[PDB]
Amino acid sequence: DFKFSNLLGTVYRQGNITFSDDGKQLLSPVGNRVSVFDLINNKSFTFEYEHRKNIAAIDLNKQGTLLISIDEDGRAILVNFKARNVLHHFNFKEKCSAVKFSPDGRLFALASGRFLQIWKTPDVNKDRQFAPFVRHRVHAGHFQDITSLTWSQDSRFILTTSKDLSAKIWSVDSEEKNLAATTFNGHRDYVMGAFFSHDQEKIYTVSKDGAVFVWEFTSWRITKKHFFYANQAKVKCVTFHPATRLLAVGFTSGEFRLYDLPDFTLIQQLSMGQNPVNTVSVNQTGEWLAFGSSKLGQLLVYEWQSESYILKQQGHFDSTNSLAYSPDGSRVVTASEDGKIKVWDITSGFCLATFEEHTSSVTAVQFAKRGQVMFSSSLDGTVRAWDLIRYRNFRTFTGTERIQFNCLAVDPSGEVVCAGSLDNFDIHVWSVQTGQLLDALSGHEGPVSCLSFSQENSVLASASWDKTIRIWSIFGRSQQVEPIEVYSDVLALSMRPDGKEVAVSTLKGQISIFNIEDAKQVGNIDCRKDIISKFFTTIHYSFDGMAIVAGGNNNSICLYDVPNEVLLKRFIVSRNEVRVTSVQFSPTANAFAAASTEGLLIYSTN
Repeated sequence: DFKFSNLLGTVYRQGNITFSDDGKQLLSPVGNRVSVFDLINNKSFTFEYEHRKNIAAIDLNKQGTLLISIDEDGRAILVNFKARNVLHHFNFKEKCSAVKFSPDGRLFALASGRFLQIWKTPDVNKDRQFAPFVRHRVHAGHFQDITSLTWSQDSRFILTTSKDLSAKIWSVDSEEKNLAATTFNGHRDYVMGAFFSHDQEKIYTVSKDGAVFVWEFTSWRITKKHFFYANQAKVKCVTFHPATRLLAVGFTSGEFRLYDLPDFTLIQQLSMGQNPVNTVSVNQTGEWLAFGSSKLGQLLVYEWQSESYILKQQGHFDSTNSLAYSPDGSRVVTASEDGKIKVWDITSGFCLATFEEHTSSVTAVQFAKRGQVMFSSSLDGTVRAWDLIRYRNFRTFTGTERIQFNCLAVDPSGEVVCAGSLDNFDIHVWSVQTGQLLDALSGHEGPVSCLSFSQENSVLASASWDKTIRIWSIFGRSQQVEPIEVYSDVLALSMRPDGKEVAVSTLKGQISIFNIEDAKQVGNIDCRKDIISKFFTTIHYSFDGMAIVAGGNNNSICLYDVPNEVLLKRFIVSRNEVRVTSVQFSPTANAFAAASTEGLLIYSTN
């Protein structure tokens, strides 16, 4: 069946980002889920699983098989990275700032408050554990919160940094030395990073005030001191890549910097925005610098030798009204209250374009199928045709007066486009080509609020405040000149593709189906499932007319069997008001897309 697969409009929220071990993919906490970006192919996806709250910390083990993520309350989900299934939950009972697997993947380490926890794979001797990792030791030493962790390449040692202005180094395999083996004093401000150098004979400590200390064995003594002298900015994050000797630093201003150690040579000095750099990652070759800022919330992948950006996105924050799939199913396009229209590439997850001609809320968008032509309707009140190959607005249809448009229907062929208004009881009709006004469809006696064509030429259903469905043919003879009486009110109407039936969603929790030849109700579904009086405001038939997908101002999205009038699957939108305003199958119904308050949601099957 269908599973959550993409979260569009959001690339980074909070927490740490991390490259895969080969340096080719980037993981990004995207709220309470984790996204993965394929940087060499421009694909991304989002994991199905959700945390109870926002993610605070993640790590992918070296062997590329185990993903662990931790929400703000210290509730951790461990995931089979390659099969995408959840393997386990941990409760660490405390806020964790950082988690990191040991290089050999046998261990992982936690920063929970002031403590360093070490977790291990169960010994076959103790022989009766049902968890992939048991806790092996808690290490108590710091006076305040551990800030970051760094493993020693041999996996036997770890560095912690803290707000207590020290770093410490722990022996974390040999049983049992529970106490830090060396403490590193003392910076003025919080120690942000502490790193072994590639040869393991130098340690670097970096601190919020802006200091780097070099430490060598002689006991460990400070050997040199360096300073960023960045003004009105503190170190907000830092990482180090030992083999290429690269230190990447992100500041509370938009600024980030690249150095090498131990020379402390300034290689790069740039900005990413005007907001804090919350997380930084250097990929395996050193060639690629990743940055996350929360406020906006940006994600950057930067190839610094060539001064070019591999990836550069921020979060989107529109209120979406309508969404429409392109016929190939490659893209979905969304309509926004501010009046913007956006084009999204399903496979990359990114926004290809942004039109802004509409000077008022875009109420609907719909594809002429084929080709790359998309129509939009607006309160402003115009209908606009859009070319998606050249990304422009060639035609613009209006009425002989300034009337808002609320709904939109594009004859699939598409000879003609039509739109309903609140400012009258007629359906307005334009020849696409001419592209002038045609004789309206006038018989409704309430404002028309829903429109829907079939695929099989060329039945037009409409729905009105008058609480009736009418059936039209723009040019030929209708298939039902008689009205249909719904008791009511109709929030959404989807015409079955064949054109022999129609479905509507009512103000009661009813999806009801009507035969058009008989103008009588053939099926009613009582929609009762809404993890929230209760209804649906958007429905859509699948291509073969066997399924309806539905959402409304609640937290459930429902997938109904239409013949058997049952529920196939319910999708709880969010696990922490939630609204879904537009819902639609992809052309081959291999997926469906939902415009929610939690962003653009894609559910898929494979």
